[PDB]
Parts: sequence; C-alpha cells; structure tokens
Amino acid sequence: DPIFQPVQHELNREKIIQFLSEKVQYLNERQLTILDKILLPHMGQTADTRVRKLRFLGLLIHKILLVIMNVFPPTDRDSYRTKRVHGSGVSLAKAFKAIFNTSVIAPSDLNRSMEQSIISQSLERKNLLNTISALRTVNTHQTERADMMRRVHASYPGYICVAQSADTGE
Amino acid sequence: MIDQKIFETTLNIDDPTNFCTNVEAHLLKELENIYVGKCFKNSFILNITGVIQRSPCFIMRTNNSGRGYMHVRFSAVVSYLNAFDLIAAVKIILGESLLTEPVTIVIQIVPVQLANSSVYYIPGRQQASATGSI
Amino acid sequence: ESPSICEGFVQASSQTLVIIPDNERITSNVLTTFEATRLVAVRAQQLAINGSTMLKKKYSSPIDIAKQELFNRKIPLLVMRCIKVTPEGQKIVEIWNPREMGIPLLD
Amino acid sequence: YAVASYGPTDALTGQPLDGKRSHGGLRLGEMEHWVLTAQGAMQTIIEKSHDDSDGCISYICRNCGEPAIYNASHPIYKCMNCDVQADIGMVDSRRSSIVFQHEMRAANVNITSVLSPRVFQPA
Amino acid sequence: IARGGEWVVDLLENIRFNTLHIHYHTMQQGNNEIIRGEFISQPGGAFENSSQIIIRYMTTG
Amino acid sequence: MEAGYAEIAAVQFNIAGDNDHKRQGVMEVTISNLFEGTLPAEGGIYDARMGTTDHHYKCITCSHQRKQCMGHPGILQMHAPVLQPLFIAEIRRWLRVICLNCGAPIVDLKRYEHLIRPKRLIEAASSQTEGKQCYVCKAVHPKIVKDSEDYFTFWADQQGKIDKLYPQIIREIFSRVTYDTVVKLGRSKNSHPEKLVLKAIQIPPISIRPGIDINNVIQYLVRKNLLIPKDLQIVRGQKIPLNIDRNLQTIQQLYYNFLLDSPAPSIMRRLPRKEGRIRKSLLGSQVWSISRSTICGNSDLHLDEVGYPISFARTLQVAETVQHYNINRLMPYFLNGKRQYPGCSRVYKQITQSVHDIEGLKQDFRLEVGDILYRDVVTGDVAFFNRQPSLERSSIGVHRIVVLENPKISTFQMNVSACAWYNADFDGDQMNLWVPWSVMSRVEAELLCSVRNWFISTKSSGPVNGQVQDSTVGSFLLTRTNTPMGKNVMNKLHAMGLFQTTQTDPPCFANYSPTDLLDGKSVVSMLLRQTPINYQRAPTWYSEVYAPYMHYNKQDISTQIRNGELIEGVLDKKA
Amino acid sequence: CIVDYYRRVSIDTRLVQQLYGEDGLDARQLETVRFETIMLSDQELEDKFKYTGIQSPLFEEEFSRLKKDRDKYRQIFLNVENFNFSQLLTDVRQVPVNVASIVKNILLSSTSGVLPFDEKSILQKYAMVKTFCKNLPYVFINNIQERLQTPIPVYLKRAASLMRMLIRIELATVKTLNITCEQMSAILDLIRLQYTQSLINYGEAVGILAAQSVSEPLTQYMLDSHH
Amino acid sequence: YCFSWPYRVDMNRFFQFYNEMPLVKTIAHNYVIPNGLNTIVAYMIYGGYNQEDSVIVSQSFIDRGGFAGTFYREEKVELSFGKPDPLITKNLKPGANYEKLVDGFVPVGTVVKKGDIIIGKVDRSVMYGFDEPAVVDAVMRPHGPNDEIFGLMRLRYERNLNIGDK
Amino acid sequence: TSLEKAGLNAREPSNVLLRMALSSPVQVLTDAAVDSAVNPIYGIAAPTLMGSVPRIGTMYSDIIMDEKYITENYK
Amino acid sequence: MAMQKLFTYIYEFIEYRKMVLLEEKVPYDKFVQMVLNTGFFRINAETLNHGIVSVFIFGANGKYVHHGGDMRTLLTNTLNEKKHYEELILIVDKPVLSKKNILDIIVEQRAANPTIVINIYPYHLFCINIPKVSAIPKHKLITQEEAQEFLGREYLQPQDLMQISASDPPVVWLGGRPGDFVQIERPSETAMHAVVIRFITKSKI
Ligand SMILES: [Mg+2]
Ligand SMILES: [Zn+2]
Ligand SMILES: [Zn+2]
Ligand SMILES: [Zn+2]
Repeated sequence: DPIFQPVQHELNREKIIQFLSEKVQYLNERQLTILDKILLPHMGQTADTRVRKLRFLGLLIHKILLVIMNVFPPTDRDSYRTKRVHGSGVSLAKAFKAIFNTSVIAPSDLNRSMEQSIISQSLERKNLLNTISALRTVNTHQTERADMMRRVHASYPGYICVAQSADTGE
Repeated sequence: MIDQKIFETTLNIDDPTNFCTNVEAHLLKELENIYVGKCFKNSFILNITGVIQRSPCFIMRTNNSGRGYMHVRFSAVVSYLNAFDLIAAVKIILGESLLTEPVTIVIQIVPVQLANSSVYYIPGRQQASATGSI
Repeated sequence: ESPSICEGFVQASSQTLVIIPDNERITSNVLTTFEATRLVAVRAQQLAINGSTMLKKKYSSPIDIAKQELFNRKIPLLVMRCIKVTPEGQKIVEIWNPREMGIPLLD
Repeated sequence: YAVASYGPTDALTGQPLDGKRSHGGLRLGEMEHWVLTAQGAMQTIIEKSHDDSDGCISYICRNCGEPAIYNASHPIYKCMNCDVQADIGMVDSRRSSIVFQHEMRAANVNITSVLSPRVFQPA
Repeated sequence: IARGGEWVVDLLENIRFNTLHIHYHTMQQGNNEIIRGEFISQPGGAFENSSQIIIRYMTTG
Repeated sequence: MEAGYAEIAAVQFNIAGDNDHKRQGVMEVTISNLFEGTLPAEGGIYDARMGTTDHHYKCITCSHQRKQCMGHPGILQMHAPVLQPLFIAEIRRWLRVICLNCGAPIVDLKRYEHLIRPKRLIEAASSQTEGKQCYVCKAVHPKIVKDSEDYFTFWADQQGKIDKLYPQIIREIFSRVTYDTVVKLGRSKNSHPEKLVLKAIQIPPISIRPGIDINNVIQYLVRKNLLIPKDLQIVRGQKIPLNIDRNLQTIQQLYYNFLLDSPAPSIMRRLPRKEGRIRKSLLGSQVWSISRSTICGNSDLHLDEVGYPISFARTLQVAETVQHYNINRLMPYFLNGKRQYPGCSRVYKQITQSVHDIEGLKQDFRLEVGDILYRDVVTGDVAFFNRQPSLERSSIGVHRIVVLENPKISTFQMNVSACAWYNADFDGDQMNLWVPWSVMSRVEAELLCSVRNWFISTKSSGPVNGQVQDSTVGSFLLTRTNTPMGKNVMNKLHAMGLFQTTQTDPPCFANYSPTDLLDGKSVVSMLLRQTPINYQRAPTWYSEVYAPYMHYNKQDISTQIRNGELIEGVLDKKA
Repeated sequence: CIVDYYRRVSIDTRLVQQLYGEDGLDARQLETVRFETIMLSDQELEDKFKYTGIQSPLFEEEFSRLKKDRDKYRQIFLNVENFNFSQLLTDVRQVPVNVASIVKNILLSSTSGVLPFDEKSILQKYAMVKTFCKNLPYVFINNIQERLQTPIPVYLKRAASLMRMLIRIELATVKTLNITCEQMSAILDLIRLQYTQSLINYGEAVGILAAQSVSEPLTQYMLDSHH
Repeated sequence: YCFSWPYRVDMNRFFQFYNEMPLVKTIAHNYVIPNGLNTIVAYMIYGGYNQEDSVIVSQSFIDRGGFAGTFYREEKVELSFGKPDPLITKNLKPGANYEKLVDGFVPVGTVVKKGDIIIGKVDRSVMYGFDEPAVVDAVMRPHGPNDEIFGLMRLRYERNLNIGDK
Repeated sequence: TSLEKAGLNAREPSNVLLRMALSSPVQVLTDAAVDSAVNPIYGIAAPTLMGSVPRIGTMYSDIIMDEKYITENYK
Repeated sequence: MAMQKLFTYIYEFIEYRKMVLLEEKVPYDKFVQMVLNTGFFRINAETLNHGIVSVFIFGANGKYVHHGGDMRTLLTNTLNEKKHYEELILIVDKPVLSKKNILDIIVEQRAANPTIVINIYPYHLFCINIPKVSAIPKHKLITQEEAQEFLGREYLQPQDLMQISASDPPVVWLGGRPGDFVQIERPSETAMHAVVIRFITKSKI
C-alpha cells in the first residue's frame, strides 16, 4: 500500500492505531474508541462487540469475493428487495436532527429553515385523484443505469403500479 | 499652411435610387456637407474639390433598411500648422484666429506665434486647438 | 513594457475592384432563387423609401412592384458576385445584370 | 400568447424577457437559426434577431479595431486609442455580442475588429 | 401549509440499510478498481446516524 | 460627422496588458463610494463615464441613454501587480523556460525551432529545466512549483530553499525577457510574458454589470486595493510582512474569482453551457412580434394557409410605409384604428421621427407619404409557422394567413396535410407564429420560405405531403370499384357535391342527366385532368398476405392513370 | 460548408467538394428514372437501340456511344458493388430531368401521328442531340461560355455524364422517329431548362442541410436498437 | 378539485360544475370522485375536422354546461392601499385605467380587463396584465406572519369548453 | 477528422468564434489570446457571435445600384 | 506471409513507377536468405530521368530496425555512393514506424541530404498491387501546367484544394512528391463517377 507502507507488516497494534490517528495510551484508546462507533454501529458501539464486528466484516468480504468469483451476480440496483420508501416522518426528522444542532446547540431561524426545506413538492389540486396520487408517488433521486432504473422491474408487481409513470420527458 | 491631402471615407446613402440619378453631384454635395469645415485625419479640410476614386453604390447587407454606402477616395485642400508658426490676427473671445484656418488658441486682436506643443486636430470639430505665445 | 496592440495593428490595404470582363464570366447567367429574392427585397424596400418606378401598370404594394420589375426586366439593380479577394488587394468580382439574366421559377 | 414589437427587455443583453410570464419574449433558439440558415433566409434573421431583438449599432475605429465613441446628435467622434486618426465605421451588431466582447475584454482578451477594406473601382 | 402554499413531503426511494450492495464499475471508468461492496449501518432505527463503509477489490489485488 | 457603413471581416484575439487598459479606459476608479445620493459617484465603480444603466442620466462619455450606449471601460490602478487569471498556465510555462536573473532562455532555442510555433513553448517548458546553469549569468534555474491551495502563486525552490514569486518579482523577470526569445519560442510579440502581470486592471463597462452581484466583487477589490501601500516594492527574498501577505493574496484571489470563479458568478462563467452568453444570448434570441398557440386541424384551409385568430391578428402588426401608390389602400386601416378590423394601432411620423398611438391622433389624419403605418394582420399575409424542435428544413415554413374572425377561436389552424412539414399532430402540440412586418422579410418569406418549397424533402428527395388518415381511406372508398351497395356510383347531384369545397373551378356536368350515374374514378379524373400525369402502380390495398383470403376485384388491384384519367385501381397510401 | 460561385463546397476558401453533390444539384430537384440499356445484353441492345432505317456511319456511332455508356455504367457500379457489403447495382438513378416523360408529353401533344420517313430530319435530329449532349456541361457555367465554346473543366464534364447518358438512351433515333425537328428542339430546350432549375444555388448552407438530413435517421436507428 | 373551493383562495385551480359517474365504472371510482362526463361519441369521419387526434364537439353540449367551470387566480400584494391622486401624475402607470377602484381595491363583482388597475398601492399599484378578462369576487385584508396586512384579491374566470381545449 | 472538438481544430483552427460556440469557450479563448489568433469572419457561427448576419444565400451576392440604368430612366 | 507478397509486389511497384531495374531479379529463396543474413535487401532501379531509386527491405528481426547506429551507418554509406539518387525507399515492419530512434535517424539523414528524398514505409504499402485494389479510385499525377491552368480557371491557390498525404498508398505508388497535384477519378453514386484534384502535402512519418 503506497499510503500504509510502515504498518503493512506491523503486529504492534498500538503502532497501527497511532498511525491511523495521525492519518485522521489515552490517545491510543480514543482513536480506537471512535472507530467502533463509526465502524458497523448496527452491531454495537461498545468494546464487547469487536469480535462480532470482525466476524461480520469477514462475512462481508467473503460475499464480495463470492461475487468476484461469479458465484453470485452483483446486487440488483433496481430490485425493491433492497429498497425502502421514506416520507414525512423519516425525511423531516433527519432534517430536524441536522437543523437542531446548528440552530439551537451550535450558538426562530430553525422554523424558517425547516419551512424552507419543505418548499425546496407543491400540492397540485387538479382533482382528488391528483392529490392522492401525489401522496402515492415514489421519487427516485444516457447510460445503462438510466435505462435500467426507468424500466418495469420484475419486483414491482403489487407494490409499484406497472403502468403509472410519466409518458414524456426524462 | 494650405495643402492638399487625399482622404478615404464610406458615405451612407439613405435614398440610393435618387442618389444614383447623378452620382458625382450628389457625392460632392455629401462630401462637402460632411467634411467641409471639420477636422478629419489630423487636418481641418477647408473645402472639397475632387473625387479620385469611388465604389459602386453597394446596398447595405447587415440591415433590412435598403440603404447603400459607397466608398470614396477624395482629394481635399487642408489647413495644417507646425510649431513656431506665426498667425497674423487672433481675436480674444482663449483666442480665436480670424484667418482662413480656424484655430482656437489658449494663451481685441493680438498677433500670436505658435508654441512647440503641436496643433491638436480633434476630428469632427469645427476648428483646431493649439497653444502659443505672443 | 509592451505597447498597446492598437499601435502595432495595421488596418487593411484598401482594395481595388477588378470587374471580370463580360465574356470572361463563368458564373451562371440565371439568377439563383437567393439572388432573385434579394433583388426583389432590396427593390421593394427602396420602393418603400422612394416611389419612382418604370412599371406602366399601377400596383398598391412595393413587393408587387418589385416582383413585376424583376419579371418585366426593368429592375434598376445589379448583382455583383465577388469571386476572389486577392492578397495584393484586388477584389475580383463578376457583375451580372438581372435584366439580362434568366429569372428562376419563384412561384 | 402573442406579443407586439415592444415590452420588457433584459437589462444585460437587451433582449426581450422570457415568455408569457414576464410579459414579453418567445424564443428563436439555436435550432430555429439553423433552420432559417438552411433556408438561407438571412433577412428574416435580420428582422427577428436584430429588429425584434437586441439589435444595436456598434462603432469600430477602422484604425485600431477597437470600439469607438460616436454620437450624431451631440457631436462626438473619437476613439481612445488613435484619437486624432479615428476612422469610425458604423457596424450593425447586437447588444448580446457587445456584452460578449466586453466580457472577453474584462478577462484581458483584447478584441480588435479588422473591418472589411474599402474597395474602389479603378480610376 | 407554509408561506400560504400547500406542500407535500414526497416518498423518497432509499437504499435499504444494513445490507451489502456489491457494485461492478464495469464500464472501465476508474480503471484502477472494478468492484465495490457498499454497506451502510443503521444502529437502531431510521433516526440514528448511519456510517457507510466501502470494501474494494483493486486491480493491484 | 458621419460614421460610414462597415462590416467586421476579421477578429484578432490578443492578451491585453497595462498599456491596453490605460489607453482604452475612460476613467480611473479612485474611490470605493457607490452613489452621490442619486447620481453615481464620480470615480466609483458605477461612474457614469463608463455608461448608464438608468434612464435618469446619460453616459457623459457618449451622451447616449442606456440603449445606444454600449458601455465604456474604466481603469483600476493597482498598488501591487496582479497575475492575469486566464494566463496562469502561460506564466508557469514562461517561468521555467526563462532565467530569472537576466531573462535569457535557459533552454536551447534551436532544439524547439523546428516545432510548430504553438507547440514550441509548451514543449520547451515540458523539459525539467531544474538545476540548469544560465549561459549569460551562470545562475542555477530554481524549481518552479505551484502552490496546491490556490491557482495563482508560484514558488521558486533553490535546492530546498523556497521563496514565493510575487507578481512584482514575476513582472521584473518577464520584463528582462527580450523579444527575440519571445519570437524564437513561437509566441508573437503581442504575447510577451510581461503582459501576463497587470498593475492596472480594466473595470468593465456597467453594461455587463447592470442593476443595483458581480459589482460586489469589484467593490471589494477596489477598497482592498486601497489598503495596500501605494509605494509597495517587493524584491526577491524580501520576506514582506504577513499583514500584507494576506492582503496581497486576497486581492489576487478577488481578481481571480472576479474572472474565473466556479457566490457572485464570475465574468468567464457567463459564456459556457447552454444558458451562457454564447448559446443562449448569441446563437439564440428572444424576439418580439411573435405569437404562440395550440394548433388544430381545419380541412377547409389550403396546405399553404394558416388559420390566424383575429385577436392575435390585431396584436401582431405589419409595418407599411405610406407612399402615393398605397395611400388609398392604407386609409381604411388608418380610419378603423383599434375600433374596427382590419385596423391599425401605431403611426411613425418620419418628420418628427416619433411613433404615435392611433388613439392619441387629434388631427393627425394627415397620414402623409413617407410615414410608417403599423396595420393589423389581414387574410393573405404571409407568416412564419414553426414547431419545435426545429430539426428539418421544413420545421419553419411560410403560410398565407387566413384570419379567423370568430372571437371564440384561439388556436392556430392548419390543414392536416401540412402537419408532415412540422411532424405535428393535434394532441396538444403548440407552434410559434410570427408575421413578417418588414418589406425585406416579407419578400423573403413569400419567395423563399414558402412551404411550396418544402413539398419535396431535402433529406430524401421525395414528397413530404399527401393524404393522411381520412383522405387516404376516403380516396380508397371513393375510387373502389364496388361498394356493399353494388357499384360505386353516384348521381349528378352527388358528383357535383364532391366539388363544392375543392375551391377550384368546378368541372362541367352539363352533359350529365340528373339520373346519370358517375363512378368515383370518373369524378377523380375530372379533377386530375387539370394536372394530367401518368401513374401505374399497385395499390397498398392489394397485398400478397391478404390475397389467399378475400376476393380482390381485378379493377381495384392495379392503379393506372393516363393523362389524369384514373381508369382502374384504387387511390390509397401508395398513390 | 457553403456552396460558392463555382458550386463547389468550401469552408471559407478551402475546398470540401469540387462540386456539391458531385453533380451540383439541389436534393429537391431529383427524379428517379430507370436506365434501360444497363441490363440489356449485347444482342438485345442492338434489337432495341440500333437504328436500321438509314445506312450511315453516324447511326453506327450513335449505337457505339450507347454501348460505351452502358459499359461505363457497369464498370463503375460493379466496382462500387465490390467495395461495399451489399450495395447492389441498380438501373435506377436520381437525375435532375426525366427525359422519358418529356418525350412522352411531347408525343402526346403532337397533332401529327406517325411521321413519314425523312432522312434529312432524322440525320439532323441526331446531330442536335449529339450537339446538345456535347454542350450539356455548359449548364454548370453559363450561355456566354457556351457561345464562345470555351473549354469545359474535366470535373464539369463528369458532372454531366449521367444526364448525357440518359439523353442518349431516351433521345435515341429509334425512340424519336415520330418526333419532328421543331419538337425535338423544344424537347432539348425543356431538358436544359429543367437542368438549370435543378442546380444548387450559390450560397446555400449545404453543410447544415446535410447535418439536418443525416440526424433524423439517426433517431430511427437508435429506436431500432432493440431490434 | 376541492370541496372547500369557495372558502379557499386558489391559483390555477379549475372547478367543473357537472360531473358524472362513468357508465362503465371501475374499482377506482369507489375512492376518487369521478370527474368528467359520459359524452355520447360517434367514431366516424365527419369532414376531416377530427384528424390527427382532433375532436369535433357539439356546440350545444358546450353551451349546456358540458365541461364548463370556473377558473380562479389569486392576486396577493404586500405593503398604503388607495387610489393614487392626480398629484402623482408622473409615476402613474402608462395608460392604466386606475378607475374602478374603491378603498384601494376593485369592488367584488367587477369585470376587470388588461388595462385596469387592481389593488391601488402607494406609484405602486398593480396592473392586471392578463389578456383574458376576469371578474373580481374577493377582497380580503388579512395579516401576514408579522401581523402586516396584504392584498389577497381573488379573480374568477368563467371557462366553457373552448376550441383548442384538450 | 472527427465531428468532435478535435476535428474542428484540424479543419478550422483559426475560427475561434466557431470553436468557442461549440464547446469550452474559455479554453478556446485563452489559446486564441496566447496564439494571437486572427479569426476571419466567415461561415455562420463566427458572424453570429459578432452580432452580424452570415453571408449566405440571400446575403451571398452583393447588390449594387445600376447607376447607368437609373440615369437613363429615373433622372 | 508478408515477405513473399512484398517480394512479388515490389517489382510491380517499380514497374508501375515506370522504373527500370539496374540489377537482376534473384529467386525468392535467395531474397529471403539475404534478408535473414544481411538484414536488408536492396533493389536499385532507374527512372526516366536517369535518377536512381534504391529500395531497402528490412527484416522484422534485423539489426537495423532495432539499433539506430546501424541504420545511420547503412544510410550514410549508401547516400555517399556515386549515384544520382532521386529517392530512397525503406520498407520496414509497421511497429518500426512507431520506434522513435529509427524515425530520428531517418529525419536526421533527410536533413543531411536535402536533395535526396528518403521515405520509410510499412510492409502493407507493397504487399498488394495498390492501384488494382477495387476500393481505391484511380489516382494520377498532373503536371504543374495542368494544375496551374486548373487553379487559374478556378481562382484557387494550391492550399485551397483538398489535401492528400505523400504517404497515401496510391500516392506512394504514383511517386507523388509534396507540392504536386494528384487527380482522382472517384466513383459516384449521384453522378456516376467524379473528378477531384488533391494537393500532395508532407509525408506522415
Ligand atoms: Mg403531439
Ligand atoms: Zn482608433
Ligand atoms: Zn456610453
Ligand atoms: Zn541568466
């Protein structure tokens, strides 16, 4: 590794942690303590989950290697087994979480900026159908990727209307 | 002093049908109207007498006006001055010369000798500008 | 210190119009639709600014007067076809008289 | 929508504004100019892009190629480069093109317009 | 209701969390690597902060 | 004095130096103050000598009023030199190709002499040139490196010892360069490297910065320039104080961001992309005297006719100059005014050089010869009809205006067979329409851009227009030999009734009795005789896939026309 | 790319084409006609185009001109066939003037029917089609240079090759027996008029025309990507 | 479009008077109000006026209320309200009517045109501008988020089915 | 040569305005300034960028007033 | 392979160039053996102007195509012989054309002898009768008088014409030098053949 030349062979764990800290015993722990919080937090954020974190990371590397061996195909980017739909409750809370620290903790602006996020879709009242379809619309935010994400994926039936889409434009 | 200098210009012909009925007379009329008594190309141009070469009455291409321009190389008599030249009679208005060469000089009637600053023939003006001493 | 580019810039040598003799012209003796359209447009604009025509028949539109002047071969214009601009300052052109030229279909 | 020969113009380019909402405009874009060029109109293009758009008159010195200062009503005939030798010529242009040339000059790119030579039939 | 207008928070299509998304960058851009298995870890719910880890196989090996 | 007609024949691009800005400028920005209450501050960045952005005052320089004034540049004499943002790479190339102590070329000018001039300096600077010893002054050329955290600072490394090359140092270095080195390196004399450091920058004309966001950067630059000492001299290795090290950096950054940023979009970002000055303002245009509406079908309009609703016909005007030959025709327009159609609403009097609205004419009924009357669009006027995207040559065509005097109709109406020119249908398509008002553009529209010129495709050399849908299937029904009712015959009344709407001179039926029967081929031949042509081809009706089934009539499966007489076969898509 | 006064296509002054379509014709002024002599064998070419009424070397020369035109057409378009994948030789060509229709229209309008044998007319009718084909490249110049009979450039001689070939096929003596000399002079004046009316105009932006004309089939080509 | 349409002030919202249940209904109409009409349609060629996706409509069907309705536009301006006095003169809008103004606003029920002035403000008045004439039936003066009054004039457009409507 | 930017540099190197109009105006303009480029005004894009009109079909041929005809008919 | 085709068609190239062989033809086995041993096979021919054209055929693995010193030695030795030497033709593998050092020695000795034309070509230039290829339209060189009258009638400078490389296979077989004019009779699907004149410019590589 052109960047990690000194520690490529080192077994002194403290040396590895130290070099990582400068790239980013009390300081030895802190850079290791921040690591487990930012590395697979869903497994846990405490020192008693390091072994299972390593097992899970090994499993992830194993799955990537299985894909490179053509044992498995790449993950389907358009399948809905790996997708989630987030609206109102999730979307505002993360925006409220980001807005709460910068307007309250960091020092009437939070209300204005939250409203500004709301504006930045407009409820079009063409009819009742337009309203309940605008609230039933899922939004995704010249290549094979552009073709594939616009298709009728075989995972749609029953969850996404196989007919409804724009008929003109991008 | 009075001298003759060859100038070139492009006229503008707003009535190309009427202008071409007599090109030389109208051409001299326009040249006299525009350039007589006005500084142009570092000279005053007292009067216009002579057209050397001229172009066809081209029709303007870049606008829908239907007008024409014509290029003209005309010979005119010009008044020019040099440093350390003597002017007989300069009237006080700053002084304006009474001779055939209209010059306004910055220093009743007082004779004036021109300085070494050389005469400024600001193009388009009805006179020259110069500085001198008595 | 470099001088201003205007100082070292020479404008252009004035050109002399060289008119190719009538028997040496190799461009078409028929007006193109572009040239006929331009002739009618110029004549009609000049009939909008002036009013003098050679047409015996009276027309209420400058466009009609110009169209009939082109068709009746009394349009007071010439077509100058600039074929070459020579480095030593010659503008070599063919001048074609639209009254003697063949008029395109235009209709 | 239908607009007459006048209305609000863009302050910078001098062209009409953008369509019905701005109370003026409608656009003849690149493709429309390609079509009119392919038809060889060039007098519809003059009318639409100069008379009905930001058409303007520019003044070039013909002695330095630089834009000049000319005014018929208030008598002004000068250029900052070769003042006493000014040979100002009247060039039809557009305000967008003048703005574009000014923007090029603001980036210290000097633009000198050579201007077509005066042609004379032999004496 | 805000600024006198009516607005809706659209349903956003989002990648599922705590899952490995293996990607082949096969069109040769970024030629120094063609694979990446992306994993985004959500601790205990949609509101917690998520940390994305990227595992790559490089052409170097 | 008169400015004669001229055309631009060539455009010469160059690098503008201090002398250019001093010669071209009409003023110097000396103060950072913005306005003197209501008029612009004299010496400020809004100084009226640069131009006028308001109707309240003129230009001073040219005495025009915001419309005939193109703007005039001003100068900002900088207390410390700046490097031109566009030519930073040129400065870098010239730094490593020139000895700093005496300006002589450290490289061998003969080695690159054979190269093409634009490549000579690029390839000369490509060489390492580190540690090279100058012939004239025996000085070792340092390493010219670029600071990674900004775009305009040059460091000279002498074997580990580095000093920052300030723009004054670079200006002195490049001033020591002779013109012979310039020309032998493929650059012109106008590209001398000393031009690349500016001590006086050009303040743009207010025409390109109207409205009271780019003037903020100019304002910040002007006041920050005042902070620097006027007599600041920086020799190589001076180690200048840090208080102006930041100040000199922020002036150079401001000038760089003024031109090459990407807040406050720079001057050079106005050019590129689809919305830029070139593609949006220059290669396109927003225009006046143009209308847009939904299109719809009108089978009673000729293929070269467009249905123009009367409301638009009064909005768009045709300019008619009054002369002796048109004064009588123009009078009914003038008398109708805005009240009646065909009317007019404007008059330009050339003696006053002024335009007068038609309502305000007290006794101006003297519509005198030479003035321009702007009259409404009338039937028979030509108009440009455009559907976007304009891909074909026929995407813009000229149609004869048919004014629809029904006030309830607001669509552009066109024959269905004219849709092939525009690739249009009537499912909600919109097309632009503008009526040429100038005489030159009207002559051009009639003679050159008429849709009769696009009947044959330029792309394929074949015809574009023909029958579509109802007329394709209606020609087959008319010309088929047999109907389910028997023979495809009509009596004289119905044969006459077929020609009611053709708008051509009807044929003669005087040789037919009321009870005489006429075939559909007979009535078609009555029309085709006016333009007799010879045609012999099988119809689309006859096909081999259908043939094993269905009874094909022998009279129907071979379309033959001889001198305009359809004698057999049907007329359908093939014909 | 703009057509200049020689009907070349040039950028500024640098030539892109010596003649616009290699024939100098507007794309809107072309008709597709069949060349009869192309597929005929040597024997059936004689049976159809070799005149036998008058025993003159001129009608032997007329047939050799027909035979040489057929062989030139075959030699060119068999070679074109060679350096292509599947571009088959065709007897149909796009020409400015459909001569066969002009002859048919003149024959229809002729009050006289079958003309009696007139050796002087037939010889003279042949002479003025041989003269007409010779002067055909002058449509690309003007009637001034035709009157002076100044040299035709080689590329302008080749530009008239396809129409010269069609005129010989369609105005062959076997096909104009019932046509008078006054009618044939009108036929030739009508051919020259439609040839002049078919030429590309000076100053046409033919580069934009080509870009427009080639870009539309690109969209259909991309539509048929799934096919 | 909204059962509270008259209480609401809306922009570019069209309320169609008559709606019909489809004769052939689907499961969707159990949950969304049917909008549209069971028009009698003849699938036929009639003079070539319905070609290329055009339709021939019965003029009587239009007159009888078929697809007729009201179109609404909102005019909101923020600050004094009042008709300008002739003393202003110079700053007045060119050719603007400036009449039909009572207490700074156009009265409810007045047909306004392109040249008319609505919501006089002090010149700071508001020009109607639209080519289509409108009828004013709303004059409010509510307080904004900072407790400041504003215009909020609602304009009414009577829209029958027109030629060129989709 | 291609129809891309490189092809236009090979065929029309001195048409800076045309090359600016296609793509990357700042890069083209910088190279033109350092090269002291002279851009003759021809074609379509170059006269358009200069605010002029292309010298093509209706503007291709110059029209000059027939002085001889006018003096003999219009005097 | 390439060697037999080159051996059979280099003499067709010499005859097409209207050149007469000074030496005598050797059998193919002798030619390939001489290529393998000496590293090159030199064929000398005489033009109509009694000039000498020397053709060098360099083997793929020969010493000359690898080391520039031997190329220098060979070229300097042959160029100093008592011959008129209208032209020098060096036929090598195509990968040699991308070898910078060989190109450097070629251009250096080209500058050393301004009069002599030195050209280096790949094998495929002479592995076929280029004028007999169907896809290649008939090229022919035209005199400066014909070109001058054509340009005078057309009001063209030579630089206005469409350009052609001196290294174009038909031009190489014609022997067209830069500054000369080549007339091409191209087949046409619109005019049924056409004629253009192309200006010969500097050789590539
Ligand atoms: Mg549609
Ligand atoms: Zn000047
Ligand atoms: Zn000004
Ligand atoms: Zn030195």
